[PDB]
Amino acid sequence: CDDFLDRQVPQGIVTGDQIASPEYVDNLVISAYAIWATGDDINSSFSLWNYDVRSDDCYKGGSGTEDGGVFNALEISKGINTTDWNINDIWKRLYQCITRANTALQSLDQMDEKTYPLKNQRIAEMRFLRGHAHFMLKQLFKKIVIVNDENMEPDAYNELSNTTYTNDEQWQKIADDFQFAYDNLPEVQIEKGRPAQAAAAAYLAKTYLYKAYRQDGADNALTGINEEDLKQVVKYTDPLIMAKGGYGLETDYSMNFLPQYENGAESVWAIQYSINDGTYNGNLNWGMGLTTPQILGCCDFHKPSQNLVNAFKTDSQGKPLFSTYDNENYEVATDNVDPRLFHTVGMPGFPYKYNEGYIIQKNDDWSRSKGLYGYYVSLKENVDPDCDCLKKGSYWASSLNHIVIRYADVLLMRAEALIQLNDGRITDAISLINEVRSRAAGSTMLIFNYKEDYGVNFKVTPYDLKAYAQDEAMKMLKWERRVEFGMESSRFFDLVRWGEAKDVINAYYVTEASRCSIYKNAGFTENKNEYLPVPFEQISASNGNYTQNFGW
Amino acid sequence: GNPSGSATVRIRGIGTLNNNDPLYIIDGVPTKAGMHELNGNDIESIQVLKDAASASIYGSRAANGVIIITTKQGKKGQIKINFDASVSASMYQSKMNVLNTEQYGRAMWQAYVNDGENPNGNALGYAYNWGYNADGNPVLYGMTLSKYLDSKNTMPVADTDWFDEITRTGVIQQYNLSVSNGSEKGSSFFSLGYYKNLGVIKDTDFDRFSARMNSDYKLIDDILTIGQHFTLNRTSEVQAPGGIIETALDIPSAIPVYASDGSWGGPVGGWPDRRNPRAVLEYNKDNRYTYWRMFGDAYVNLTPFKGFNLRSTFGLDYANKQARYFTYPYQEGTQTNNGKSAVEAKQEHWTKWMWNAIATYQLEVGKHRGDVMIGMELNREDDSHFSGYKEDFSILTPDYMWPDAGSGTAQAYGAGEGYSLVSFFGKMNYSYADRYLLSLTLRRDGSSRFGKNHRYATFPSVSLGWRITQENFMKELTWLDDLKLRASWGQTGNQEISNLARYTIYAPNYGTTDSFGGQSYGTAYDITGSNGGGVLPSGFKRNQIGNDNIKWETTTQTNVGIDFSLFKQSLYGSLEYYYKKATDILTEMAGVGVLGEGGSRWINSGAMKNQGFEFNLGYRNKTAFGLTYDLNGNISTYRNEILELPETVAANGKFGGNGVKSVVGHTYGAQVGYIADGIFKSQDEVDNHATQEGAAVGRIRYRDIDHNGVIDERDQNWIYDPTPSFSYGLNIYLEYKNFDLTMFWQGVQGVDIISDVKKKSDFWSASNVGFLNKGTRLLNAWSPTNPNSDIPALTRSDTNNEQRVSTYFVENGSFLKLRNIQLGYTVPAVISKKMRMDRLRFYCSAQNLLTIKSKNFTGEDPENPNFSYPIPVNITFGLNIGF
Amino acid sequence: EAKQEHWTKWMWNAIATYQLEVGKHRGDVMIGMELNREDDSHFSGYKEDFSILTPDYMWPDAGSGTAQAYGAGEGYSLVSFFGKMNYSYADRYLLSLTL
Amino acid sequence: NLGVIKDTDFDRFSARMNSDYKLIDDILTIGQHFTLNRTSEVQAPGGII
Repeated sequence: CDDFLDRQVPQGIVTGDQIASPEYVDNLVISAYAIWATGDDINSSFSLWNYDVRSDDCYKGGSGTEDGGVFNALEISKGINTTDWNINDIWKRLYQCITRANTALQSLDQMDEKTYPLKNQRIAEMRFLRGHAHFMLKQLFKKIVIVNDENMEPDAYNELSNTTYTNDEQWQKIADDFQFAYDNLPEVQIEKGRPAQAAAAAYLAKTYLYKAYRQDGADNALTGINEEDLKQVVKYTDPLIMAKGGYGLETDYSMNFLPQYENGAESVWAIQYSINDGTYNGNLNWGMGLTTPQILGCCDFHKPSQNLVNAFKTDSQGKPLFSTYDNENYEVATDNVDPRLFHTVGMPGFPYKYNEGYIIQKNDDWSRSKGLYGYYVSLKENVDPDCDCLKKGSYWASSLNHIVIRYADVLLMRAEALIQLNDGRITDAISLINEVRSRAAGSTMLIFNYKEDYGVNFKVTPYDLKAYAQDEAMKMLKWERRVEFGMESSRFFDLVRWGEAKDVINAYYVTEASRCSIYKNAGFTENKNEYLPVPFEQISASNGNYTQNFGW
Repeated sequence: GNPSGSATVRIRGIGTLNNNDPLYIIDGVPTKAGMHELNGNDIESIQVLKDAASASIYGSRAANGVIIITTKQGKKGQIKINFDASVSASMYQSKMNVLNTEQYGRAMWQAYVNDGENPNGNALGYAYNWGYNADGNPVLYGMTLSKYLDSKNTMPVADTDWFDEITRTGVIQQYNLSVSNGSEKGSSFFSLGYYKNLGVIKDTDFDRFSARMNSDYKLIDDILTIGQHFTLNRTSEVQAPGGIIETALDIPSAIPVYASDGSWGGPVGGWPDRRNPRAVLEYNKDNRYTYWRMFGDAYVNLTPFKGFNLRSTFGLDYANKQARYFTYPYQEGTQTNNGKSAVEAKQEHWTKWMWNAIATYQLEVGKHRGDVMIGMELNREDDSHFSGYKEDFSILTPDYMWPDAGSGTAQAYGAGEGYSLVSFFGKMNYSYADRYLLSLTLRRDGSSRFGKNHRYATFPSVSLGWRITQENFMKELTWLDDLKLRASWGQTGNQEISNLARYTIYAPNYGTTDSFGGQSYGTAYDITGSNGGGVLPSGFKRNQIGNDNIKWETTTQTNVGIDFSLFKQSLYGSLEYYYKKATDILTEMAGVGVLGEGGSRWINSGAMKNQGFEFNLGYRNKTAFGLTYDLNGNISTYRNEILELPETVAANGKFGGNGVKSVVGHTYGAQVGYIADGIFKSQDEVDNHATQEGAAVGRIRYRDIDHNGVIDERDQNWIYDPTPSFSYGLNIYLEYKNFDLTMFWQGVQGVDIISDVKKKSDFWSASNVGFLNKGTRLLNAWSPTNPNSDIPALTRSDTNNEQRVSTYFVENGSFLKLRNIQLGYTVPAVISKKMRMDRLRFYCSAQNLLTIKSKNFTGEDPENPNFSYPIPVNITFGLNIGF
Repeated sequence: EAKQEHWTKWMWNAIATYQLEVGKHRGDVMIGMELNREDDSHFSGYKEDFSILTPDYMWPDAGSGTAQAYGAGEGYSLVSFFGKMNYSYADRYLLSLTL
Repeated sequence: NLGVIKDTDFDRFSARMNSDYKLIDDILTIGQHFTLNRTSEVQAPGGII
């Protein structure tokens, strides 16, 4: 009676043989999409928002002094342990998204082209998500194990190493799926959630431009910069393929960071957060669950630094002060400023998210730490409290659809490609960064009524059409990337990409020791503190198949 | 002392890391759950098959030993009828002593003057008049309380006895009735029952109704026999809440049981957040459940020619359980459930049924007998449950709060499980001389939770025994009567693995359920950028991952035993020795790294081994005094070891040592901690000791093991193993003329326990929240005035880390307590026979009357030192009418 | 929807009959009381918007949509007293009275 | 029973135990009657004819 034994089916769940069936697809791809919106802790966001407080721009926003503890050890670059838990958490949280993308790809083998004409598009989307998470993890650790095959059994996930692939091979295996997405993605998707041709082009440009800066050995120091792939960089950023699809520059810098219109022309590929959508509290941005200040009740994390505010202050010519800015306290009432100051950071005596009833003061209701971190708030990821955006399921979160890739990003990367190629075509990159500066100048249409009641002066005067020096234009574009990408988790990775990161961080430490009390004892050693270390538990469990980062 | 009387049973010590309840068998049909709801008075014999070579026949699932129960039957030519009764009383004896308001103020003053801070600047309503003596020590002169507890004068102050407030004397009733029958062609039996228990803790109870019908009918010269066994119960228990003894210990005694009006009092300010326990018992009053249960059996016997029987039974086991759990709004100072009302209406269902067809043979030729039998078996379990939920009700009574009279949000739950089994077995017997006994079994079995690689499992067994006194070379030893050797070797292994151990579960998880912290592993993802509307698409996340090579947890157990009988059938008893070794224990391991979410694969690797002795004895002899005694007794011995544990599961300490030492080599559950050997009595202990972190005039010293100034985490050793030697018991029976006395004694010697009332009763600040009530042992702590106590000083903050595991929290758990003593009085012959009845009795008994312990235990009950349901003293005054 | 209903009745009665035969007359008088109690019930559940469509996946935990719950409860009681009589007097004239 | 209209049925299991025992010259008599059923019916919908 063997047939009596195979008669019971498990209840309330779906097992693992009908999950590979061709009719239960267009569920695993949405499941692989959904890990980016939900699936992160408030201590570890997928925007890489807490792992860059050591990047001369954030005071970590401590309510207490050591309430996170290991975050303060991360922001001081002294005393971080290999057995810390934030590192293992971000490792596991990226490999979960890798797991979902690989399971969706492994299910997408068994389809045909007779009734299903969208196999290439869905494989391109899943490969794009896998390559994006791998590119983020390579930004974090830079010595990681890459799984690329979809038909790999769980018996041999343990028997995998990261020393089998050196750095150019790892960047090429990251570039594989992005180039395959550029092969088979459509130009315009009707729904704004799915990526398009321009997103694959921008990520191929990112992967190639990080492949360009050669590493060549166990030391994480800069060597001879390769020029070979720069032709592919400038090929994969040509402006007609970004015009195809309508992805252009918006009218205001304060447009994309405003929830009354989410998807615009700068939104290349956003992360869709929503509210009142059937679930318990809504797919809200729970990663920024601590960034809201002391108006709503908690938790005043992630306050911007004074050095970024002094980097905003321009002169009466309309140009950034080249390393003569930190000597004086930047004040709008004295000299000319940049108008993106009021977009990114809220100053005392100014409306919070353009609300006249919430003028910022310096009392206890804007910082739980009295003078340990100052009185600053962030407006890049916070909204006004009269939103429907906010809902307090023990934490105040916004429904602003967070954007990872913008048109200004691919523009400045194209400018970096043209200046690093430097084969006669220098002045067109100067014209492009002049267009970006002119867009930044003609972007003020919301706070320009504050000249009467406060008294302000701002002007961004673009430069002329002349091929300048190489290093001068390098410093100009680095200043522009610093002033445009404030509080958007794109500073530390660019410092370690350019290589010159330890000296400027040590200069920030010795100039901010007088500003904060904790920064009096600081230090950033060479060739050890650039990347985060590989967590100890994975090395212990791998039985030596893994390896350690250099200097650890 | 739970009124349901449930019991945690282990046979031959601990056998497996996960679940190891034994397998009960009630009239052929098995069930692994119950026996505190079954009628415990229709009992004919209780075999306990402790072995594995004798219990290998009954199943793979007999790794933990099987307890064979049978029920009564009709005797030939009798029509008897009994009628039992009892009316009892339960009294409380094991109350932990707590400190009241004056000692609470004295302890607070002592802590604040050991700080040096002014004690009058406290948050509570206390006034201290004190000063400095000439010898430097502060002396408290006067202490004065306030009148109310807050400024608004809502709660008065009092001295409430909490363990006298939630405790009552609880009556216990009992009834019975039993009618039998029996002829040369049929038999019958028909019982009844009732048993009502009201617990010593207020507003908990239990009551069970019962019935039973048994019969059999043999038709044609014993070639056709049909019979049946049936049971029907109904239990109805109100359950005690979670942590009601600990809450009765925690709350300070100054809080009154009532407010200024009729509402309940509470900690209105400064006092720590602990709910009023009388309110917890008054609101958990009508969470009553109701549990029905049926059995079944229908065996059909058939003998074709002679000495050769057939059989075909059919079991049945149905049981449902209906509940309705309320929650209420409350308000006690700051303790408030925010005005929330709800009702959950659960329902569960179970169903089993078996079928088996054995066929035995029996032959006797020469001086040889044998019994061979073969047969198959079937099983199927079909469990279920579901639920409901509503919110925000208007009137607050247990009959208005049905889920239709609500307004708020609603939810629903439910699941379903399953099981199957099919097997084949066999047995043999042999004697050949009435000297050399031998038996061989073999059972091939395959369940529905085993992996796809192998369905059917095989379980062999060999057992042999041979007598001594029937050998003719031992006839010169005449005072001996019987002596039997025995030895056996079996191999069984259970299959209580999870139902989804081979399946690679995928689950939807839309995200409607709640997750704090924003983890929320959902599958919604709004596309088209709608940002609104509940019409989002859905998908599947992975729950866990299963291997296809799962396998049962096999144990290979040997045995060597010796029987004896002496002195014209007296001094009977046995002597056994055993050695078992389980070889494949299941441990679920987390998926390493790149496996991502859902890496929990169930694998089977691990091994334990147990060995020990058993020795029972009994002396029955009538003396010349006009008296008859009987003294049964038994002494056991137990020793455990874990052979090997696979991976880092041995490191973090799910089973044994607390994450700092490996468990492999030692026993199971052994904790590893520091060694505390005394107090810093003198001043020169700060430099006589070696580099202590927290060193004061209290602050117990920890010995160095490396002797290198080590107060690191490298000085822990194995301090506690819970497997005692020398467990024993003794039953004593007396028979004077027209009287009878039955006593009992039970105990165990050399037990270590981990007391957590000692942490509550020896330290002022060891728990998380402050100003909790304690136990009144710490009022005689160390002081400059009293240097003659081992209790450490009363500090306000945990300066030196005293909450570590250490030898200060290990007591001697050895005891010896009288379980019951019962005196009866049989009414004599002619006075009973004048009333047309057989036997009459008016007995009296009392349970748990006394206990004796060691010096090394400052507590109240050596069985359960922690916060469980207490053990009360019963006193019974019953009778036994027998017609 | 996962319904569930429950019913429960129980009675108790204690009659006491008498029987006599003298001459050519027989009679049977009996008296007794009676009790009753009915305790009905039901409840339910509801879920919505399931993914796979089979009778074993569609348990109320594998859903996503809105949910409801129902339930009620009823009752009854009774208590009475009765009586009966018989008569024949000749095996000719039968008579019976109840109340 | 399997109905003439498709996909409707009915099935019933049953049991019964009856007994009585008279003890002392018919002055004491205890008896009982017990039944136990299980029916399982798939119902025809409303307005299928």
